Amino acid sequence: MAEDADMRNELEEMQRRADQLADESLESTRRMLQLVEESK
Amino acid sequence: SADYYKGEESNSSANKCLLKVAGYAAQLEQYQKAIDIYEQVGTSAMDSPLLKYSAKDYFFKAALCHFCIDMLNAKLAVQKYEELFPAFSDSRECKLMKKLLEAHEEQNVDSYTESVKEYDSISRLDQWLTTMLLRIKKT
Repeated sequence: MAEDADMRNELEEMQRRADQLADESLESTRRMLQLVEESK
Repeated sequence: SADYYKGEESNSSANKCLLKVAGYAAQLEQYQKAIDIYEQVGTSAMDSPLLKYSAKDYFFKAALCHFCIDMLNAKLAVQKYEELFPAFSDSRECKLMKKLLEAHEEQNVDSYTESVKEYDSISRLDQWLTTMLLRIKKT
């Protein structure tokens, strides 16, 4: 089980990676909209 | 000064003086002059090539200055503008006004306040607009 346990733990770390990537993209889009609004 | 400039046939400069006059008059709790000046300036600037893009903004101010008198005459006012300048419907000001009207129609102060917060978050609000929105909220 140690093999499966450790690999699933790396998978959980990878879930955190995915969450960070998605949140970063969302924040980038929000700042995107802010600047685009500002120029006008 | 605006009278002199108009008498000199130098347009686009008297307009700024009248805009300042209307903006300051709206502060003293006298709204008729502000509404008249704002609507006149907006309709005048509608037809100009360069100034056209700014025209919409003026209307919004009048609407706010028209909201204090009574809510009924504000709703109708919006209609009068939208039919004349259909592109006004595209700007965020129309949506904000409709949402504020819907929130106020049922004493839902919280929805009005939340919409104001969201609009301010997207773009910072001016002191004039902040004060006028606070005054409207009092009702």
